[PDB]
Amino acid sequence: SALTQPASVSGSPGQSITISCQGTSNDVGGYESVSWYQQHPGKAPKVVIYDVSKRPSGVSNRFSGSKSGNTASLTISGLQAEDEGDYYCKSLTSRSHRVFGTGTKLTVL
Amino acid sequence: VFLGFLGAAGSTMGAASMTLTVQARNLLSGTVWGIKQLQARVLAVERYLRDQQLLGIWGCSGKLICCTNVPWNSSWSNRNLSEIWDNMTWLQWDKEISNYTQIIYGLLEESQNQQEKNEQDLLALD
Amino acid sequence: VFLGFLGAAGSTMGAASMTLTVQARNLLSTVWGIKQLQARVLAVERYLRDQQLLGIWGCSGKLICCTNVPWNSSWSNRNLSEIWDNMTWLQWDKEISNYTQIIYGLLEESQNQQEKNEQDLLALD
Amino acid sequence: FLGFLGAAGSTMGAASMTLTVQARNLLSTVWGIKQLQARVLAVERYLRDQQLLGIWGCSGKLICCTNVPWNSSWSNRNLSEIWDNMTWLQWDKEISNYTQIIYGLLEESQNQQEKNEQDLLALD
Amino acid sequence: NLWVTVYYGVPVWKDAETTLFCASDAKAYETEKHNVWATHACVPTDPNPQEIHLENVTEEFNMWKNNMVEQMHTDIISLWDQSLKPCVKLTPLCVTLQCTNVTNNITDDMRGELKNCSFNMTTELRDKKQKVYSLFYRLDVVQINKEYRLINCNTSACTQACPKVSFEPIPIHYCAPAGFAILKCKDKKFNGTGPCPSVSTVQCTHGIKPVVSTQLLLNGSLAEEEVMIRSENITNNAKNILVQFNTPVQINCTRPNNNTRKSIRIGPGQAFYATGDIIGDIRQAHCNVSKATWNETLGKVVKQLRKHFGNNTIIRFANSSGGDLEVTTHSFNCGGEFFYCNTSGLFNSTWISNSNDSITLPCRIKQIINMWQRIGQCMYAPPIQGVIRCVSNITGLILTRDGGSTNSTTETFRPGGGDMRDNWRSELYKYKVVKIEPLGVAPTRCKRRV
Amino acid sequence: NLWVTVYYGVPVWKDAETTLFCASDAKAYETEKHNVWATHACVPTDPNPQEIHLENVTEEFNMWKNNMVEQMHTDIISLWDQSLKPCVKLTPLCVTLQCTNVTNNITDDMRGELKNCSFNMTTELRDKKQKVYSLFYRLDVVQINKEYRLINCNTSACTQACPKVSFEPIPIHYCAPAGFAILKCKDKKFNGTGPCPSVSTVQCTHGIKPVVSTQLLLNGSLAEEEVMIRSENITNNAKNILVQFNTPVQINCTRPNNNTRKSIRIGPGQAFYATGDIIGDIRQAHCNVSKATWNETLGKVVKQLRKHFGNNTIIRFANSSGGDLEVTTHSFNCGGEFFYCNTSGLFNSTWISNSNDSITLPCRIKQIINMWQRIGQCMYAPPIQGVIRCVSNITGLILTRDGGSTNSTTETFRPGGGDMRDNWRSELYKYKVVKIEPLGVAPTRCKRRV
Amino acid sequence: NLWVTVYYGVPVWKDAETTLFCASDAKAYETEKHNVWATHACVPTDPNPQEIHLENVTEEFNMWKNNMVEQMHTDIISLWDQSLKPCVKLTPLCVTLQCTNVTNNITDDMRGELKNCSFNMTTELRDKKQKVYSLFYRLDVVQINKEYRLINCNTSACTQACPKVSFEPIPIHYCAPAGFAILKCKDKKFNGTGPCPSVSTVQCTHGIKPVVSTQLLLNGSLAEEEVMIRSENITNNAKNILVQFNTPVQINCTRPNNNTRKSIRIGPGQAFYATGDIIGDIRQAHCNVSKATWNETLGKVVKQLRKHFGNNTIIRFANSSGGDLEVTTHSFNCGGEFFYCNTSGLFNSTWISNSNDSITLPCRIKQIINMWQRIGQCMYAPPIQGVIRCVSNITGLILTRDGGSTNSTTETFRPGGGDMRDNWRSELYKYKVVKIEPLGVAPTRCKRRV
Amino acid sequence: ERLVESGGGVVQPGSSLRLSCAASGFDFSRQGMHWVRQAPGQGLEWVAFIKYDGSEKYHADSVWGRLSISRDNSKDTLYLQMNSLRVEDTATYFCVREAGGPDYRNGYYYYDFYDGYYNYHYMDVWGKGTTVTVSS
Ligand SMILES: *[C@@H]1O[C@H](CO)[C@@H](O)[C@H](O)[C@H]1NC(C)=O
Ligand SMILES: *[C@@H]1O[C@H](CO)[C@@H](O)[C@H](O)[C@H]1NC(C)=O
Ligand SMILES: *[C@@H]1O[C@H](CO)[C@@H](O)[C@H](O)[C@H]1NC(C)=O
Ligand SMILES: *[C@@H]1O[C@H](CO)[C@@H](O)[C@H](O)[C@H]1NC(C)=O
Ligand SMILES: *[C@@H]1O[C@H](CO)[C@@H](O)[C@H](O)[C@H]1NC(C)=O
Repeated sequence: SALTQPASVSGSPGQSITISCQGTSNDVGGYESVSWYQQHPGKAPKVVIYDVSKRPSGVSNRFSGSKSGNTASLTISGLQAEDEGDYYCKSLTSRSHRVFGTGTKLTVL
Repeated sequence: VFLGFLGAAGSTMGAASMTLTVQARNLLSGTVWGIKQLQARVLAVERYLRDQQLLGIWGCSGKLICCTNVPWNSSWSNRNLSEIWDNMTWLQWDKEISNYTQIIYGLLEESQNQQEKNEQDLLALD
Repeated sequence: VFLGFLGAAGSTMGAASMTLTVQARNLLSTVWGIKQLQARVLAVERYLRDQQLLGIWGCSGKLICCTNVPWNSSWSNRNLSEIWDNMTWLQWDKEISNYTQIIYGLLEESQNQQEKNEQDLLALD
Repeated sequence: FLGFLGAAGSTMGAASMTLTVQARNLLSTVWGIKQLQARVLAVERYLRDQQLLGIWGCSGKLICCTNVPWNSSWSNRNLSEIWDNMTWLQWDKEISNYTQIIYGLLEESQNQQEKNEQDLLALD
Repeated sequence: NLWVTVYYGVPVWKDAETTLFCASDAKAYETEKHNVWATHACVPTDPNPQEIHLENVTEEFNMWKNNMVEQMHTDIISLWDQSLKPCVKLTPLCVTLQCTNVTNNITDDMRGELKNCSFNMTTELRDKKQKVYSLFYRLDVVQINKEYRLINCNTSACTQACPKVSFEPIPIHYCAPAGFAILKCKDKKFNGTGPCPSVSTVQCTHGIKPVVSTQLLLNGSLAEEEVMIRSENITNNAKNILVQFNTPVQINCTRPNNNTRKSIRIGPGQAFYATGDIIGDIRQAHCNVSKATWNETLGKVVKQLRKHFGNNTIIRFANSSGGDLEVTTHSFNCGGEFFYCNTSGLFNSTWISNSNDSITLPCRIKQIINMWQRIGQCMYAPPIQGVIRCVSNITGLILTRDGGSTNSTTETFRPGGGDMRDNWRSELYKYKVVKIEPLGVAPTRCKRRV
Repeated sequence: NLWVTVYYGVPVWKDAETTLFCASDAKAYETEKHNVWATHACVPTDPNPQEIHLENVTEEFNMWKNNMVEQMHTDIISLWDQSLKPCVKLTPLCVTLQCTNVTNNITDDMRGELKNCSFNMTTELRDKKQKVYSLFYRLDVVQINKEYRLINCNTSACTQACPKVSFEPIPIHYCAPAGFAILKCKDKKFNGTGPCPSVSTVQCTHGIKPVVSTQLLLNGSLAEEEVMIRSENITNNAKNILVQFNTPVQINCTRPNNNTRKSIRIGPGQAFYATGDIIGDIRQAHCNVSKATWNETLGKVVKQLRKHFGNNTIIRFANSSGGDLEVTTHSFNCGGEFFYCNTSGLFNSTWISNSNDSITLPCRIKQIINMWQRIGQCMYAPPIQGVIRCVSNITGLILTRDGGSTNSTTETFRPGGGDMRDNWRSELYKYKVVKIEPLGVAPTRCKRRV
Repeated sequence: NLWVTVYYGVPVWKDAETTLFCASDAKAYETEKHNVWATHACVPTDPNPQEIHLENVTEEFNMWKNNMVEQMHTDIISLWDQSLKPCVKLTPLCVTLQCTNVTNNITDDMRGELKNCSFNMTTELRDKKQKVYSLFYRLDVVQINKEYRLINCNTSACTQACPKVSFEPIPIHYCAPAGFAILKCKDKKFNGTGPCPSVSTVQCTHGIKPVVSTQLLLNGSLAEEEVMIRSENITNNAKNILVQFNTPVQINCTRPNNNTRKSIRIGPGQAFYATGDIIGDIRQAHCNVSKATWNETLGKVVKQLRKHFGNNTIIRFANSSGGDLEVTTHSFNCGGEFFYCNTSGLFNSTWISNSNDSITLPCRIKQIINMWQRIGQCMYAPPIQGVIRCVSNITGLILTRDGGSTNSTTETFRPGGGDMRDNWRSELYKYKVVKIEPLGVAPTRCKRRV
Repeated sequence: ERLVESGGGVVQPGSSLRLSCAASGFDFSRQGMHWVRQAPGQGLEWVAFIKYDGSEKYHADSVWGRLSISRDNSKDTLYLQMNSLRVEDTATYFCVREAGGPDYRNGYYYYDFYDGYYNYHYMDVWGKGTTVTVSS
């Protein structure tokens, strides 16, 4: 049972958008260990938000993440052309397993 | 026959009197086991010297058997010679005179000092 | 009369001559543990130094020991009565203190020859 | 003056007149206790030799003789051959094995002498 | 008429006390394999005993006021303490422990006697720590609130029993200095007091083995042709009773479980010797005693015992009265592992006064021990790899009499022996120390020449 | 004509230096409370003194070159530190302290003399820590730039006094070994140096109490019939002046604060005794001395000073010139609590050509101290629960001069406590050590028989 | 006819072993500065000690089975440990080090021999950490996998050497006690074993400087009129060969680097002395020996060394056969700085059938020192300010013959430092300790008085 | 920092196959590993996780009993056993690393058993992946 995500999200350059990911109290509401990944065709995904509200080195400062109870979201500010792609949300589970989301398609108008 | 160290303790006083040398030879000899043993070695040396000095000041410096010029106070013990040297032993003899050893020791000390004065006064012109 | 240890210190030399014995008995008798062990050993060696020195002079067991060597007048020319009747041991030692070491050598050689003379005399004469 | 131990080369008889000097020298925390035990050993060792001398009847003498005869087995050499040429160093090895036995004879004689002296004077 | 005469070296002595010095046999004085009691410093002993028999002499002895046992006690403590200084102290081991039961191949008896504890320990570097695990006996840990801690952590730190030093009870001889002598009472019927008809003087004593135990005397000396019962005041219930067997009864002890020693680096040059894993089945330790011989021995003890309390009295035995583990159990160590055996099966019978049964005694084991019943002092005994078993030598008992008045025809004896001196008092009862007095004055007809 | 004779045992001695062993009474030895000074190891004292009066003999005494004080200085310091090795070391107390002023019951005179500091502390388990608080005097804490730290942290690891061992002085007797003698000067008018017409010999000195104090000699021996003034060189200002009262003057010191002790379990088996909330009013410590009596004794002191400094000069007393609290104040301890009293009120007067106010001396209190002026050697005194009040009487003073720029009409004397040995010369001034020389040769007309 | 007599004080002696005690000169006994070899506790001795020649005396001497060298080895080691107890332990220094190669003005051959490391270290406050840096030699660190670790951290914790004490080998005099005498072999051609025709007795030995060196004896005693060789068994190649030069050859060792010390306060009242930036240029430490003099010395060593192998044999020298750096290089210290020098340039030549140029020996430096072939005992040598130059004698040489060929016309010799006892025996070969035998019995015609 | 996979091919339904991965540039013996499979147009599906030493394993419910995870620290390789494949199993499998490190606490660095790493619960380095398809 993968986490629920919006099928597609769109936004013109210069706008701010948010991608929503929802799970359950067993996985999303149990721990702050939730991750977001960015993927492009022909290459494996890369992690952008490894903790709930933190990012690794080398990624732009525009990214932002947040959590609220049984839901979590990823925010990108100042949309640019290269931001187009696919994104996935991951979260730890109560029984030490990892669960991915359905995925979201990001389109830059 | 040979009795050994303290082997004449039960023997009569007269017989034990000839075995004095064996006792005398044994009064001295040549980390928890450190100062514990050293403390013992020093005790024997100082203890042995005290007996020698006390014996020395009585004029009996180097003799195992020696007699002095101080009378045997009959009050100390009236027991006859035949009932001391031939039937008895030293172990109970010490008990009888234990009341009077201190008095006897002092009398010997004063007598010898007089002898030293007499010898000097005699050979000076006689 | 008994005066105790060092009682005759201020008394005349003659009187102190009979007082020798009372002082002869006093020559020998972890912070406080090691400090005590050192004291005990020191007393023994000091006492034996006099005994060995007093022995080689032919005076092993004697409190008063006359020796057959002359009294050099240079050491002291005072009268015999003046010394033994009008002075004390402390005064006497402070006077001949310089020349004491000289006498010790004379005592040793005199006794060394006395023993040898005795040994070679009784053998045939 | 031969000094301390300087008579070792002098013949046995010649070393006899210089016995006094050697007698004086018998007795006289890493470095601390190491010095302490040395003093104790010197004292008891000096007493040990003195005790044997005392029980033999020679307490206050450096040269002393006893009333027990010599044995030809111990030494077959003449008096001149002993006290005139060799030194004490050679003598010790010559009669090394008999030292223990001779000490027994000397020890018993003194006790015998005292036993006779004490009784003899009272009778006479 | 008579004239004082002084004799030197006369055979006279008196009671005294002195600092006896050790003497060791050639075997223990030359092997030099780091025995805990430090016989390397102990002087080598005499080539053979120099026993001299004293005829016609009668001397009085008292084994309860003997100072020899008191001096031996102090010496043992100093040797034990002085052997723990140079090796590691387990102060970092006082940390929270996450422990769980071991249930791999547990037998029914040892359901929960072992705990598998894991903890964070300091590695070679002072800024990094690594998780490690070790097996601990249940008696050596306590709950904090799973979470556990060692029993000692709130009392004091523990010094690990150093791995090269050995606890084998090798013999030691206590020898007196010059001017003193040791008198041995050779009477066979002399219990602990009174004149000794036959007395002999020895240069010093025979090899006394410092075997440490409770309620039982092991590897000791035997009596002669009879069972000896000794007590300071037999009529007093508060005084312990020392029994001595003429014929020994063998007891076999073992630790069946097979374990591997494991080293944990707690610091630079310092290692903690943990218990890695158990190999094969896990079975409880125990000791075996021949039922036929033990029952026979108890039939001889009662024979001599009934004399003091009346030949018509009923004699009953019962197990310990309870309390601390160290007292209620027969403590000892086989090899280098300390045992605490339940002796409730040995002391259970009643006497009316007219070949492989192998009574087994379950035994528990501890690694954190308060050896000398002190407070604030500790030692940790590391595990011994492989199984261990040994055959022992019972030669006495330490009994205490439960107080029942003549309003009862019954004498309830139970094991005791809390104080550790009585263990060595069983062997030092024969020996006494005296001071020689070579100065004596006697009368005779003797003048000086002058 | 004249021949030598050698005498053994003659009464001859010369000045010599040797180590004197200890002798003490049976009070501390029997109680076995383990005073800070090893009186238990000290040999038991003799039943009574064995004084001998030496007639017709005069001996030269010099208390300033006496070695007995130097050995006493070494022994007592060595004993003091030996009592600190066993008990715990407060190395982990060096951390950041969050201190705030106490104000619950503070008086104006003691507005900010102490702090209420909270700090993070270790506990029994190494992986855990505890938050605790304690009351610290302002003299023991220093601002980092609020955040405070102990004064000793930047000096050395700092040990605490062990509560069980007491600090009260116990008399100690010094006895010479065999071959040595101690001479006592009984001349009532004996000043610091000079011949003593009346001489006596003893084997052991009278009980000397190791009282440690500055600017005032407490619980000391008193002079007879006159106040005595002694100094190595009176005309030299660099030499301290010792005064000994013929009659004592009493001083009452107290610590009215009723504070509570609070043990903190640091590390395994160790404990830190902090100070909890104070009960009742918070008031500074003080000492009382009767004004009428203090002026009376100073009049007698001035009379003797007139003898040495002219019987027409002006004698003036002034407080300490300046320095740190250790020397500029009267340091001492009362019931295990160390004091530092402001003696400005005592030495404030002028004497020219010739109502019980009970002068009160305010005093500070300190926890971390350097008793022997050593650097890096602590003794942190644990708090004493309850109220402290001890009574002692002064028996002397230590004074120093200043000025003297050719204006020989006014003199100033001020307290001095630079050297700790000066507290002990006042007791050992009458003793000296000599060694016996039994060998002596004198002439006499005597020759050996052979 | 003849009767046995007893003589006391006869001049006889026997071989014996005893603990000789130390003595010091006035200059060394009053320097007032601490040193490894205790200036205190060594009894001062008067100058020109008495020397007595023993005419006609021949005595057996031995330098191999000599007890004097054995005691000196233990005595020196014991003093070293006693001189490191109060110094600070460097256990906290075991942490990860982040190091980069130092590069300021490094020369080509010194590239990579120094590491500039940084680490987190404790401070006086237990709740805070400080970041510091230091310079370490490549021999002193190892890589964890840049991450570096001190070499000793996995074996033991080293103790910093106290700057107060000094390592200068002042002379030491080993003096026997009473009842023993020391015999010196006055012979000027003695080969260390066999009879010594000329012997003398001295109060005790001359000053022996405890110089520690490998492959070479420095500051030693010179041979008399000829280079002389010692060996327990020349036929056995396993035994080392000791060579003593009759004339010295000078060596000049220096550390050109201008080091700067930097104290780091790692704890309360204890600091770690680190190395700061090197002032100026960084260069290699080296030693200088004149080529002309070294060739002359070898030309004389071969001459005498050829006597033991045949006039027609060829003598060849080669460098060490490798192994641990402590043994395969000429180790020593120069003003507190330890050196390890590659002597391959000295022993490199062949001798067949028979001026400013200098030999430069590159020298490495290390701070983790054992020097006693011990595991777990290590010491850290703190840096010493400024440049250093120490000029020393070379008075000896240790060689080890080798060769597996059954029969050959060439013999190869290599340098080797077997044990520190070789250094001592090079000085103690001249002395022998014996025990005096004063009692002796000889016959003569002498009957007692009775 | 590069994980190389292999084992791609075509197999029939019900066949058995093995997926092999190799690691380099980092200490493979300290960090756990993941297997992730993706299909055209389908979201990422997790397969399994294995502890740094293999003492613990976890498998997704969707593939329980059919796929297993194994590793060999001595060879620095990661393996996944494909047993009884079916049509829905076709996907590209990625050999992934579990980002982790010491747990900072009380000023010390805490590492698991045998100096192992604790999990930070995110993936950092991914392999290029391998593809397997099932056809009749
Ligand atoms: C562990 O053992 C204890 C004591 O035997 C018992 O109370 C507890 O239930 C056991 N727990 C498990 C998980 O076996
Ligand atoms: C008690 O019974 C025993 C049995 O052996 C006997 O020897 C003894 O004489 C009896 N004593 C009395 C007082 O009856
Ligand atoms: C605390 O005391 C200090 C020193 O007396 C003072 O400077 C400060 O103002 C005080 N602060 C408060 C809040 O009482
Ligand atoms: C000094 O004055 C005092 C006044 O009391 C007097 O007693 C004393 O005799 C005087 N001394 C001299 C030397 O004038
Ligand atoms: C010494 O060397 C010469 C060289 O000619 C030789 O003839 C002679 O035999 C040698 N002697 C010995 C003892 O080797």
